[PDB]
Amino acid sequence: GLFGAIAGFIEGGWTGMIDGWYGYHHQNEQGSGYAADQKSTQNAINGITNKVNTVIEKMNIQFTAVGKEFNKLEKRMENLNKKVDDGFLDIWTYNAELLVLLENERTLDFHDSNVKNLYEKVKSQLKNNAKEIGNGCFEFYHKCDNECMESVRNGTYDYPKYSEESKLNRE
Amino acid sequence: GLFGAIAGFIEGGWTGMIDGWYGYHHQNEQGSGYAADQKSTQNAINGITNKVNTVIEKMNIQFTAVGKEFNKLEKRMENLNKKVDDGFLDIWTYNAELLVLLENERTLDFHDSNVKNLYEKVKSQLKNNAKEIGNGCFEFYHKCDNECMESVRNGTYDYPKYSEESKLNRE
Amino acid sequence: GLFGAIAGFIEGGWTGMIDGWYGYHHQNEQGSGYAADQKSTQNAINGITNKVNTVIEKMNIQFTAVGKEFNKLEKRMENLNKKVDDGFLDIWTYNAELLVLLENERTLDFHDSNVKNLYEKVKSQLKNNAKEIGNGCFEFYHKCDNECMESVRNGTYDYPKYSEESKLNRE
Amino acid sequence: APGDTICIGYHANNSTDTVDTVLEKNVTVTHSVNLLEDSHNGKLCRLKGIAPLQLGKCNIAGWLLGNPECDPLLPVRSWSYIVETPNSENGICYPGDFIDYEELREQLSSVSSFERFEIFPKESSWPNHNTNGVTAACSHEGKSSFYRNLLWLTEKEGSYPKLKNSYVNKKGKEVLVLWGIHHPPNSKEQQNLYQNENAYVSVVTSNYNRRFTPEIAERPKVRDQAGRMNYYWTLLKPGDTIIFEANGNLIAPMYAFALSRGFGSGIITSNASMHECNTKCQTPLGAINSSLPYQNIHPVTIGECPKYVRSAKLRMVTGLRNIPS
Amino acid sequence: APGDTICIGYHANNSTDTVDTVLEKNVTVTHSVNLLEDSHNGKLCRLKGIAPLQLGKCNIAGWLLGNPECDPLLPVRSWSYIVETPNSENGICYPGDFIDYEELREQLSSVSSFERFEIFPKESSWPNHNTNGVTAACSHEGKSSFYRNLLWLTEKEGSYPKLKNSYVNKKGKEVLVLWGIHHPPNSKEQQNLYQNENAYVSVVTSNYNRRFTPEIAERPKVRDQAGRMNYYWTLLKPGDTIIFEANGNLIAPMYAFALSRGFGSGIITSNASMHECNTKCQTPLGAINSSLPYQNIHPVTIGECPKYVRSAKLRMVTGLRNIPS
Amino acid sequence: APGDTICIGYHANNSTDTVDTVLEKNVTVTHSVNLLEDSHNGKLCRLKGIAPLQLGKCNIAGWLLGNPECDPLLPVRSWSYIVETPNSENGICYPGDFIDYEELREQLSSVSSFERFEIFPKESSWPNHNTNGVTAACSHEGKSSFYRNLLWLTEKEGSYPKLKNSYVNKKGKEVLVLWGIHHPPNSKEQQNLYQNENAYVSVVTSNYNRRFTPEIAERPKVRDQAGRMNYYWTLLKPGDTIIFEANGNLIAPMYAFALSRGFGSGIITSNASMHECNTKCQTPLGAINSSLPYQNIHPVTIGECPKYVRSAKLRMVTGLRNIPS
Ligand SMILES: CN(C)[C@H]1CCN([S@@](=O)(F)=Nc2cc(Cl)c(C(=O)N3CCO[C@@H](c4ccccc4)C3)c(Cl)c2)C1
Ligand SMILES: CN(C)[C@H]1CCN([S@@](=O)(F)=Nc2cc(Cl)c(C(=O)N3CCO[C@@H](c4ccccc4)C3)c(Cl)c2)C1
Ligand SMILES: CN(C)[C@H]1CCN([S@@](=O)(F)=Nc2cc(Cl)c(C(=O)N3CCO[C@@H](c4ccccc4)C3)c(Cl)c2)C1
Ligand SMILES: *[C@@H]1O[C@H](CO)[C@@H](O[C@@H]2O[C@H](CO)[C@@H](O)[C@H](O)[C@H]2NC(C)=O)[C@H](O)[C@H]1NC(C)=O
Ligand SMILES: *[C@@H]1O[C@H](CO)[C@@H](O[C@@H]2O[C@H](CO)[C@@H](O)[C@H](O)[C@H]2NC(C)=O)[C@H](O)[C@H]1NC(C)=O
Ligand SMILES: *[C@@H]1O[C@H](CO)[C@@H](O[C@@H]2O[C@H](CO)[C@@H](O)[C@H](O)[C@H]2NC(C)=O)[C@H](O)[C@H]1NC(C)=O
Ligand SMILES: *[C@@H]1O[C@H](CO)[C@@H](O)[C@H](O)[C@H]1NC(C)=O
Ligand SMILES: *[C@@H]1O[C@H](CO)[C@@H](O)[C@H](O)[C@H]1NC(C)=O
Ligand SMILES: *[C@@H]1O[C@H](CO)[C@@H](O)[C@H](O)[C@H]1NC(C)=O
Ligand SMILES: *[C@@H]1O[C@H](CO)[C@@H](O)[C@H](O)[C@H]1NC(C)=O
Ligand SMILES: *[C@@H]1O[C@H](CO)[C@@H](O)[C@H](O)[C@H]1NC(C)=O
Ligand SMILES: *[C@@H]1O[C@H](CO)[C@@H](O)[C@H](O)[C@H]1NC(C)=O
Ligand SMILES: *[C@@H]1O[C@H](CO)[C@@H](O)[C@H](O)[C@H]1NC(C)=O
Ligand SMILES: *[C@@H]1O[C@H](CO)[C@@H](O)[C@H](O)[C@H]1NC(C)=O
Ligand SMILES: *[C@@H]1O[C@H](CO)[C@@H](O)[C@H](O)[C@H]1NC(C)=O
Repeated sequence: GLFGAIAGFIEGGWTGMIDGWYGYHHQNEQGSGYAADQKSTQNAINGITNKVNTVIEKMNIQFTAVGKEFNKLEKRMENLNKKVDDGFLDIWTYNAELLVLLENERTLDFHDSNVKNLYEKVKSQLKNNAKEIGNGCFEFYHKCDNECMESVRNGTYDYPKYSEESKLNRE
Repeated sequence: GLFGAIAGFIEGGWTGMIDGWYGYHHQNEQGSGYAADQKSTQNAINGITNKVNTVIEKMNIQFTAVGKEFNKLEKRMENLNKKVDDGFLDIWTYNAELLVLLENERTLDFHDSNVKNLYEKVKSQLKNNAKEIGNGCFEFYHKCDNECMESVRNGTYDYPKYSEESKLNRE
Repeated sequence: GLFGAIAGFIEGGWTGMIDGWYGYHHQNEQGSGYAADQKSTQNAINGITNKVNTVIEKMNIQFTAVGKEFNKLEKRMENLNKKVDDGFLDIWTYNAELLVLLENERTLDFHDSNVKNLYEKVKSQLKNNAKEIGNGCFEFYHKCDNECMESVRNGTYDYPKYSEESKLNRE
Repeated sequence: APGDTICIGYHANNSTDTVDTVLEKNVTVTHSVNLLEDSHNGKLCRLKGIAPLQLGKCNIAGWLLGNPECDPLLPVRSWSYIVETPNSENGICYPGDFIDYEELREQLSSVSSFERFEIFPKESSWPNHNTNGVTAACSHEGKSSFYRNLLWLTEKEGSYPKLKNSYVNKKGKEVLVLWGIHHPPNSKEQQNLYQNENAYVSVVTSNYNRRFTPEIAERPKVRDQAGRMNYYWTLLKPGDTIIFEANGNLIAPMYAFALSRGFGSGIITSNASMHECNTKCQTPLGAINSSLPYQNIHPVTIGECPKYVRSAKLRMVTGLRNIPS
Repeated sequence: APGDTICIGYHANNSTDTVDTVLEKNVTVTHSVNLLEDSHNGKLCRLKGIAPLQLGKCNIAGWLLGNPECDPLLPVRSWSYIVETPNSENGICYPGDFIDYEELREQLSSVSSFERFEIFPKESSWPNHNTNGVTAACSHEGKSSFYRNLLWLTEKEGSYPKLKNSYVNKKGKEVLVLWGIHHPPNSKEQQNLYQNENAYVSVVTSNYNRRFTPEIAERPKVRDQAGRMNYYWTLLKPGDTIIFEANGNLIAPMYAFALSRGFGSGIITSNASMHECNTKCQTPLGAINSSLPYQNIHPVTIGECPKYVRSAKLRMVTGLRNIPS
Repeated sequence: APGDTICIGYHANNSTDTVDTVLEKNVTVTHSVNLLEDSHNGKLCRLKGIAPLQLGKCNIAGWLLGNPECDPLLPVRSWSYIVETPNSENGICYPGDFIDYEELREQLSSVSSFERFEIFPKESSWPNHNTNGVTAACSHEGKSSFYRNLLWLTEKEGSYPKLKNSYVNKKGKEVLVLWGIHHPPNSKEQQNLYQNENAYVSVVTSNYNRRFTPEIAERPKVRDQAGRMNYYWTLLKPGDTIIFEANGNLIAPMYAFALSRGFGSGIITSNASMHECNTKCQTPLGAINSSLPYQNIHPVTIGECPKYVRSAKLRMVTGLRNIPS
């Protein structure tokens, strides 16, 4: 994608994460499991919902539109009516398909941007207390329990708390 | 935003910076103050100005457009005229609103990209002579005066000049 | 650009690289030369080709469209016909120019994103076995021959193989 | 042990939905929304609680003139749209021209109700004139008949007196008056029916003023008739008077229609059948129950409908690129 | 001491402007540009230095025929657009049909100037005919009158001679000629005014050729008149000749209009008043002074105007998301 | 030694192509695609292997009536579009009105072929009538002549018998019949040619029914003619009969056209010349050989053409920003 996260340095998606679009997978001595990031997932839901509603709202309700009749001496007016109907139909078909195509590319990139931002948010939180082992994973230089994992999942990781430990393992 | 800078890892904007859209705030022994980046601010002005003018230029001047009259035996032609007028009005209202909406999202992301690029430009200049203290700030590992600050604001930071000092403070 | 690579931290393009849009330039004891990245170049070709074909396909074939004649007592119908023809012409000219402009900005950013992703892909492969010397170049902390260079150009760089050497030169 | 790890990832599932983008087609994604409606119930339904007017075997011309082969409707009807069957076997049955017929159709497109009433009672309005004229062109149960809303005036006892009849519109709504003009194929028939050669018909209102004269000539037979009947109409405003004056050839009105105006109506041709259903959107193929913005069912729509497009598919992605591997 | 610091940031201010995007609505931003014009001065102005033609109490039909209740304009006028008041109490005053009236309106939409001149002088062109005919339908100051541009020809001393009058267009521009045809309600009035029963009117030019015959019938009274006057017109090309021939019922032209063609003009209905102002863009609600591309004031525009849209707001963001906290 | 290096970069070349974007104009790029076609061969070509119908000096009216100054075409022609030269010096040569002329043009826009045949043979269909009438208005080689498809019927030996002629359409296709009505400028000429004052012309089919009467008046001379000839037409359906009845003033049909319907045709005005070439797209300026979606050559198109736009340039970028420095 455009931001290099989805189908990029994070190769695949997680079937085990059913709660949200983005989230975390942890592995410590207490166990392992998936956990979605509610803040970023909820934000992406609202924007896309407004985005869907925007497309539907821009299209007005099609009120009654019927054919008309012309006698054998009104072929010019009949053809003008056909030219009007076809012309408007040509434009609206062009607008509908193009808007969906253009907006679909934007949605995929919007998700791609969100994954990278979430990955970068954790990276700046951990600093050198963990190491980037690729594929969007961090290997901690210190013991990190469920309480510590939760502090990474939200934005309250205490870097000075584990810095002294992490330096020793990093050596 | 899309690039994670505005309303992202730089949480807020500066009311004290009145010169430009983007810039720097410095703190050394000589004092402190705000300073806009003229190069990136001027570039963003020109692009957005061309972008505004592009939208206005694409809309042609609406020359004279008035109503027409039809007698009681020309209801078909009258309705066709109404169908034409309403149809064109439907399309132009749809085009105007959608273009503004689509372009507004692009402008916000364009500013978001510019902030990140400016932040990344300074980061590659400083390298390890300073430390990322978060919120878009760098803490120097060396004394940096007004002349040194100006060298960061433009693209002429001398990394070897302060590398030996910075290594000692970094220890 | 939007992603900061083209006309950004990689200042210029390579006239010596004729094979592809993106690629590598290497310098070791065996010589030097240009080499395009076939994977990312081919991917960008296919997307842009589909993108060009999408624009052409959305425009239907213009079938026969000719003028009509009206007598001296049909000026109203003649003006309505002119209003229809001009109105449709106004819309299609607006659509064609705007779509090209909007899509041109997307293409330039799409190339800009690709260069950054390729640069970031190599950076995560090399880690600290090389140093970012700016302008999109990496200076190896170890001897890297043609076989080693090819392993960087594809995605099979063996970091543990040269880590011990690189640490000594990095000291 | 390698140590404790944290990982950033994105959702995937078993969805097989695909969308197209500008850069790449046929992208499997986790979630998507269809925006194109293609389903209808295949029935003719009531619109906003109001049933349409089904003319059955008649077209507009056949119903307005009162073709005897069509089942007569109730004297008062109210509808939301008008349905004509594709095979309207009954229209004009005596050959001729229906002047401004198409304009009258567009007038009826904004009509919500009619009342059929005797503007000129048969046995009260035409003394000294025979009113029993029929023709094999408009047959009914194998016998010659005539329009239910018109009266063929002919000579009575060797004479056709100059008639002068008028009606004042006291219904409070516009009244649609239809009449015909007969053109015999030879002057011998002109005398036999109307006893005058220089016959004429005059119809006047406050805003209508026209005079008709017979044109006599041999013509090709149409429906076994070499004569022609030209049909005319006008809308009589509330409080206005229509005056008929003739000394021959007038196919006099007998019934007229008091009309009410409405919104959102129209005339459609449908093969479908009436059902006990209600819809906010009706097409000649069927009724649509959708909040989607687009539809590719039919361009002819009645009510509140999605916009018709030629597209085969319009799917907007909401989720991510689906990579369950 | 922590040490010296450098920081990257973005501008913020006290702006309260909001814009909408596809992903999110009501975004407060630092800078923005309004693209939708909604302000007008509420006056009728000169267009590119040229004043419009205000018909006052008359509509087009009332001015062209010369309704006596309307203030007469100067013999020569030049304008940029035509204004009709919403309450045009004066139009056709003798009941009848104005044939091709709408087409004549569209012709006048491209006319920039007129000269009113006597095509057929009153006391020179019609000897042996009475020209003083008036009617209570076209009243003036409580007394019966007639159109200022037409002449009611009647019998003189028991006879109505066959008139033959012609005019050669030597003005160098197209000349608009209007005339009427009177239809008495009974043949007794036909003899009293025109002394002939089989009357006719002939009007011919190089490209116009029409014949008119009276149609006599009792009609409902309109404006206390059971007779009817049908009004006709044609455009006489430069150098062409128009010939009038009649033996009754001709409402002869007396004044005609030499017309100049123009661009960008039109006919609008406005309640607004003329003011000493100049504009490049005029609407029935008022004049617009704007370089913005869109406007939601009115779809009817004269001159160089922004494109009308139904939108309530069109604001484009130029600055950043405003975060002064 | 500094050590071994690897670098990431992008392509550049000597291209000078420029495109515009929303943020910035005149961007030099490495690769691009032109989408706007502006080249044509400047010739009139065959369309899908079928040559157009070139009328030469005639317009539609001149060819259909058979103006004698135009080179006669083959009795059978088939074409893909119709070409009229900008200077059509030959149209209607006897002054008059061509009723519904524009409607007949639109009918011919869907016609693919004609067969010209003698509907009423000259020396077989009109006994007791003179058929040699000519006029200086329609001259040929300096001598008076007449339309090639019509016949001026006049009196023979002091009398004009009431003619009654009919034709049954047995061609299996629609047949276009044209006739004229002559209007003498004075009653003296009416007797000299037609021997009757109350003359009339009757033309009837299954769906056509019209009667014509001469209108006699002095008129301005047009092409040195004070008389007028009104031209009329109708389309005779397969198997139908047309009956002509007159006792004067009928300009009888002599030749008629059996027509075949087609698709994608039309009438265009072109200064260009026919060439031995084939194209899928033809404009009045020339033929287009392009697979591009847009063109700024001409809005009038025949065949399968790019969409006309007013743009001067439409270039889509495919490569990168070109930075060879
Ligand atoms: C048809 N119309 C009447 C319109 C009218 C308005 N829209 S609407 O905006 F609500 N549409 C949608 C908008 C969206 Cl965001 C989504 C969507 O991806 N998910 C919504 C639920 O959490 C997502 C999820 C993530 C991870 C795991 C599980 C689940 C899935 C969908 Cl499926 C539809 C419909
Ligand atoms: C109405 N029309 C006739 C059109 C016709 C053309 N446009 S035009 O392109 F010039 N519009 C604008 C274009 C822009 Cl970039 C801006 C804009 O954000 N700033 C411009 C001044 O420095 C910015 C600034 C930054 C930081 C601190 C202080 C100031 C603010 C604005 Cl306010 C308007 C108007
Ligand atoms: C006119 N129409 C009929 C349409 C119909 C469809 N299109 S089409 O999509 F094929 N157009 C193009 C699409 C593209 Cl990607 C390109 C393009 O940049 N390169 C294609 C070849 O490798 C690129 C290259 C890179 C580096 C070095 C050398 C070369 C150049 C071009 Cl020049 C055209 C044309
Ligand atoms: C972020 O996550 C951390 C980790 O759990 C939360 O901090 C703990 O919250 C629990 C509440 O159940 C307390 O019992 C612990 O003492 C807290 N530990 C620390 C180190 O603070 C924190 O509250 C979360 N922040 C939120 C949800 O805003
Ligand atoms: C970038 O900023 C630096 C820091 O001020 C500028 O370098 C100094 O410029 C002043 C000119 O007033 C000289 O007196 C100093 O001697 C310069 N110092 C050094 C270390 O060069 C530099 O000129 C600026 N570059 C620009 C503006 O392009
Ligand atoms: C990626 O590049 C490396 C470097 O050349 C390839 O590995 C070598 O491939 C050659 C084949 O010619 C072998 O002879 C060498 O022994 C390989 N060396 C190593 C260290 O594996 C590798 O095959 C490439 N991968 C691809 C093309 O998928
Ligand atoms: C996905 O799995 C669910 C099981 O919950 C099943 O009901 C559904 O049909 C599956 N869909 C596809 C497309 O396989
Ligand atoms: C679209 O993708 C699906 C999943 O890979 C595949 O089954 C299908 O055939 C594709 N459609 C095409 C290539 O037209
Ligand atoms: C129309 O759709 C709504 C929305 O689901 C549904 O509740 C209702 O039953 C439907 N009515 C029909 C199908 O008649
Ligand atoms: C912003 O502050 C300025 C003071 O310079 C004041 O004039 C202006 O009205 C303020 N605007 C808003 C929206 O508060
Ligand atoms: C838009 O945002 C402003 C500022 O927060 C707020 O005052 C206003 O009420 C909002 N409008 C809405 C929510 O409609
Ligand atoms: C029209 O707008 C311009 C631009 O500000 C202004 O200078 C001029 O005075 C205005 N004219 C009016 C309001 O009549
Ligand atoms: C680029 O160089 C090639 C040489 O291969 C030459 O043929 C071509 O004309 C040049 N184009 C431009 C724009 O200089
Ligand atoms: C566009 O750019 C080219 C290359 O720099 C230049 O030669 C040309 O003059 C430019 N066109 C303009 C500025 O209109
Ligand atoms: C039309 O264009 C095609 C595509 O290049 C070409 O092969 C053909 O020769 C052209 N025909 C002409 C110019 O007549």
